[PDB]
Amino acid sequence: DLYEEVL
Amino acid sequence: HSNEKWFHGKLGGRDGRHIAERLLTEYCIETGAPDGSFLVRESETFVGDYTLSFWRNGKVQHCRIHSRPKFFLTDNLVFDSLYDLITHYQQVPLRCNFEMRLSEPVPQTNAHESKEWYHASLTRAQAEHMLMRVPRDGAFLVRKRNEPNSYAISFRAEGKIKHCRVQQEGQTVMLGNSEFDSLVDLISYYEKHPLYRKMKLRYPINEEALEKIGTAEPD
Repeated sequence: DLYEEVL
Repeated sequence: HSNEKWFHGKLGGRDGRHIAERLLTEYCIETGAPDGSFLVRESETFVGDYTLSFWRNGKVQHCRIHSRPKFFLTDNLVFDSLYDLITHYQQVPLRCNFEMRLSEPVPQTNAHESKEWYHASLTRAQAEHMLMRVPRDGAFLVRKRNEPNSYAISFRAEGKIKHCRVQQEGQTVMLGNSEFDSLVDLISYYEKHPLYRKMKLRYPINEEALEKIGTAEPD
């Protein structure tokens, strides 16, 4: 995945 | 009136009536908005005047607001400002050959377009090029993506450039599982709370910013 996950 | 939720300014030139109808339809069908939900825009037929557009059971109605500082719907009731005209018609209904009391303002979803951190045309490679010339963690920009209603926050963290996808989902914006009213609200939240690890959005990056706090070539 090219984009970071935000939680 | 400029910072009011309901003031949309110039929409689009003469396509503003259709844009206002679309904006009201989108807000009203999405949120289950009541009749009288409205916005004010610059008139495209009567230059210098304003147009009040409001919701009426699935149909959008438009009313001319004369600006001579004298603001008015009817030659009988004149106001000093647009705020006073709107506030008065939120408590007392306006009449036509139906009666309508103004209710909830339809806010703008596009206030980000004037922000120093926003780029309407910027590639993933283009953002990485600009951010590699700013040797500060927390340097960031927001760029429009190729999908409609999609954006990316490009930021500098741990010496590298990372990207986050932001989706405009109707009348709100989503960043993972977090929800905000708008892209401006999302960015203002992540300037005070970490977006990635302990990194907050600290340094808004545009061309003006690069000549001041940037290097000539990337790292």
